[PDB]
Amino acid sequence: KTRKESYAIYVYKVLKQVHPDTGISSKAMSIMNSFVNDVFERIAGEASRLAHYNKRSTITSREIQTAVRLLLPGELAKHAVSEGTKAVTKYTSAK
Amino acid sequence: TRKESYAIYVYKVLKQVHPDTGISSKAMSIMNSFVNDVFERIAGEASRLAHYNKRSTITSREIQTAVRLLLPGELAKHAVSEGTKAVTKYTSA
Amino acid sequence: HRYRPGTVALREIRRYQKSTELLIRKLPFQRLVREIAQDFKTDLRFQSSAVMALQEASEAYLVALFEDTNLCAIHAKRVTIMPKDIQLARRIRGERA
Amino acid sequence: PHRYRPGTVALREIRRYQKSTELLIRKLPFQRLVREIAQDFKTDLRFQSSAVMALQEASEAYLVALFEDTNLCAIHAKRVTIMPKDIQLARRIRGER
Amino acid sequence: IDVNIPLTLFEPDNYSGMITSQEVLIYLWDNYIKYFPSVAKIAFIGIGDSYSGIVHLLGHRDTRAVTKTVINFLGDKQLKPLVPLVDETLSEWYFKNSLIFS
Amino acid sequence: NIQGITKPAIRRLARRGGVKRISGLIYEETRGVLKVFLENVIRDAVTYTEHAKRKTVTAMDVVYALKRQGRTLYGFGG
Amino acid sequence: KVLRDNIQGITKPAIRRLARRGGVKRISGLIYEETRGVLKVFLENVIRDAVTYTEHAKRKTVTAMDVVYALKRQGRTLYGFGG
Amino acid sequence: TRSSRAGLQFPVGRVHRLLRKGNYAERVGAGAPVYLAAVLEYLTAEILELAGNAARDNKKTRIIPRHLQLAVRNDEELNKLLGRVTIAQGGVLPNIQSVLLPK
Amino acid sequence: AKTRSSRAGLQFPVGRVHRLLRKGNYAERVGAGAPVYLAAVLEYLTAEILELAGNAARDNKKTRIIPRHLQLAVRNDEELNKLLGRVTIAQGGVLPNIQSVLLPK
DNA sequence: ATCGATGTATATATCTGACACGTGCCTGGAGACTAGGGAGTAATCCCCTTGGCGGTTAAAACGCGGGGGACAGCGCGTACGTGCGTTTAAGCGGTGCTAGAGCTGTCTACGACCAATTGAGCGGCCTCGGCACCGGGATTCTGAT
DNA sequence: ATCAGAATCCCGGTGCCGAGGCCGCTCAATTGGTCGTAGACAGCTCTAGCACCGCTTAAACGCACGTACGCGCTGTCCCCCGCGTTTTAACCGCCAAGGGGATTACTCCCTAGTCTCCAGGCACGTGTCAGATATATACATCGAT
Repeated sequence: KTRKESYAIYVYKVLKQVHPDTGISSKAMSIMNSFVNDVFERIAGEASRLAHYNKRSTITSREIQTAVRLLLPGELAKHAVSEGTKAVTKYTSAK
Repeated sequence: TRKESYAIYVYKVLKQVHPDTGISSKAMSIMNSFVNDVFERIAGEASRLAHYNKRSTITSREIQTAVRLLLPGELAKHAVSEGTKAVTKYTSA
Repeated sequence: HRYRPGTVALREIRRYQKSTELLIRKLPFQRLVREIAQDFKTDLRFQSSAVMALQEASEAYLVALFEDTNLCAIHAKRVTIMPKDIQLARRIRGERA
Repeated sequence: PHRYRPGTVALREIRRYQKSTELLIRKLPFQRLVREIAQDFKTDLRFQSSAVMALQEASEAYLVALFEDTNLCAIHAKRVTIMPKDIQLARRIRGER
Repeated sequence: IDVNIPLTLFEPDNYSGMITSQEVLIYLWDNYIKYFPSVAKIAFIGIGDSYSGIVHLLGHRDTRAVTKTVINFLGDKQLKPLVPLVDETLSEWYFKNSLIFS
Repeated sequence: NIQGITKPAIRRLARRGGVKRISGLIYEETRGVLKVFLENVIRDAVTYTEHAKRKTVTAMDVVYALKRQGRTLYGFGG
Repeated sequence: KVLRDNIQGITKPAIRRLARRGGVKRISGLIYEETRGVLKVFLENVIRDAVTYTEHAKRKTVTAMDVVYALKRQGRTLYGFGG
Repeated sequence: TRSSRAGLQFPVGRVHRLLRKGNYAERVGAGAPVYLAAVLEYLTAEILELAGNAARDNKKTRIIPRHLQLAVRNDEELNKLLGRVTIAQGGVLPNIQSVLLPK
Repeated sequence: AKTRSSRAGLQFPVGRVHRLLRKGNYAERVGAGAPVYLAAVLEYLTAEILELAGNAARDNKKTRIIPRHLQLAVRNDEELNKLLGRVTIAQGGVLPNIQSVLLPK
């Protein structure tokens, strides 16, 4: 018995954001869970390498900013700089 | 300061093969980059293995397996053989 | 009436790239995979979705190779193919030397 | 007036350039060039000369790699001569956009 | 081949007899038997003492490229287990084809 | 088996693959390269399973064998 | 302040010599610009990453290490430069 | 929480535990799960928006992964981006050339 | 003899390797003989490379090795040209790979 | 057939800086000891896997005919190698300056770490409707003339 | 243009099965709170990037000639398309059987933690030989008549 975690409800409600009344199969959801894990692994691996490159022990939102403008082509990357620095000020809003 | 390289142990295995041979510093850079490369591929591959197997430390079984997964035939063969030779030679006595 | 070459060829390109569907008789290919799977290991139960993943790998990789083979034929000013198109195609994949 | 048949002493120099290891891009053009490209993102940074030599080695490596692929495309194209369609075919085989 | 072992005196476990059994076992396999090319189907038969030298032929040397199954009439002597050193697969092979009687 | 895959299935994959008229040594060369493909995949998947101390090769292993050379299938055992 | 006509410094005979190391017998006249254009599409895909390293590093000098780290992520890893 | 206070959809506790577990550096500045969650949430909004547009093209109301591969081949940043990754049940698209069409 | 490597007859420092395994965020804890086995594979492949590097400098009559020899030593061995095809050596140099159809006749 | 020029290889001597070594000083490596958690093992479950049966049922096989696709032959058309004289700017090196790299030193913010309570996230549950099934009639080409 | 003949589409009924939803469980998040050190942050030095200049020359450019490689045309022969006829084994539903991993509770050795000790290993200094460079000589091949 395993109550095994995935990215179901979050990608579910992001689909409820961008397309407010639609459906999806479980197979395509498994593709999407795979896709979230893949991008999680590549940004996290570049964060690992850049943290070892900068001779230091920690990784902040700054490091994710420079990691994504190394990763994506710079239009999508700089749109993610907008969503990320949005999230910087909106998580330093509260605790 | 210190500078942790591997140039003298490369000189050791170099002289084990031949006393007749001069490395360059750029060939040492190629060789050290090869060390750091193969270091981190195998080291991340063992970390991948321990992530798949959900443990804390690493047995040399994992190094054996990852050498068989990465390296082709004679390479993985002789490397598994030299590795279990070293497992015997240290871990025995 | 007897059609020229190309008619049901173009019509079946339009038919098979419409459908979302599998194309291969399954158990001949499973006979192929267990004929490989005997070779180095024994007492081998298996799981079915691994065979489905090997199905997706084989069908996607080979419709991709027919696409490369098609574009080497497009380069070759021809419509009927050669195996040497596949040989050049997987050299410039870099999958083959 | 003695005059060679075409391309053969060129192949003698193909044996010359495939007996060697060197760079051929000269240093001040590539220096001015990479200062023009790094100019286009955020201006006036100081560099390493080893950075310039690293980008120059990667440049000539990927060049002579794709020159040998374009030569194999002209061989499969039943030709002695190359075209830009060999290059364009090589980009859509390699998946370049 | 027969090898007698002279015992150790006034002692619970015949220990230096085990020491010279590792000297005998490692010397025979690392001096002449790999240089016997025409060899297959070796069995080791230990009577009483000094099983740990043949345990030391198993867990410290690949003698099982030629030998097949070890025999021990232990009886009253102390247990000499195979330590898992390169793996516990050779100890599992030990656990499948060996004999010890106590 | 080795010839359980037939010529018309290869032509159906050619017609989804955009190929319009087809040669004949193609079919046997295709069966050989497909069997090379499957042998390298099941080589390293069986190597993962012998590390796993299991007697069932999972689709996890097959995705990891794709993950050797950057050919990752989404959806079936990441 | 931008620089100009540096890709004109890549002349037609230099690309011709590198294609002679590339084994090529006969050399078409239709070629030489697109190569250079692909070369532009080469370095546009490089340093779009690379300065994002040293902007993070708060350095006003650019290393070869950033070049090496970029060619790791571009998959064009070369030795002879270390680290 | 740490997540609704941040205003995202992607949970900072989960991601923080997995970055703790995932061995990258020693310590963690806590904007990094938040900024990582922001980029991950924006790119899955990209994929689901183009996938819903490709599902609008074919009107299977549950998205078959045909639509996902259509959403790959529409967006050339995504087609240029995910160029090594396969999709099951994704299908293909027609491409018939001047040498291939009847003259 | 301070070293753990002479206990196994190696040449590469398992204290240093065990240090960078402990201080590298690869795994959480690092075992004893898995770095020994890793240093053994490292020591074998550097002996195997410098074998053929000495061969390629040997037929090219060189001692202080230029990496032309190294490019021959990787690229000729199709276990290792397979395994290390991803990386070009700086000042590598290319092979004579000349097809017959462009050769004269 | 003999002749030439271009490239490759070789023979020489010569000088340099990189390598290769030697020198000396320390920090990280070694040792010794502990404690804790990692890991390893066995006992029951039940789930998952293999296996096999018989009936239709389309797909595979096999065959046939000629056109168009392959291939070869010829002739045309043209651009690129080859050779020489002219021009442009990279390379060389030599001097000087400071920005920023790098090194240092303290303080405190920021993250770790612990404990106590709570809902975020999943399994298990059922039902329903999106979609597969289809039978008929509207059109939309292909090839022949 | 003019034809059938295929191939393609759209509709009403049935029918079914995977999403999707809610139920409830639980364990990791959250919160509350403290502690210490990495790292923030400022100071200092000392590297190396930039610049400039003038002597050299390697590379780039241009022309004249023509040759031999691309390609367009024709013409055929056999390999695919279409279509007719014969055989397999894929699939569904049914039961039967057993392998092994999950889960559970248990213990112990090993690796980490800590401390203290000391030479391995480092930078620094130094001297030298493989290698590059420059000059003389013979050998191969391509090509023109």
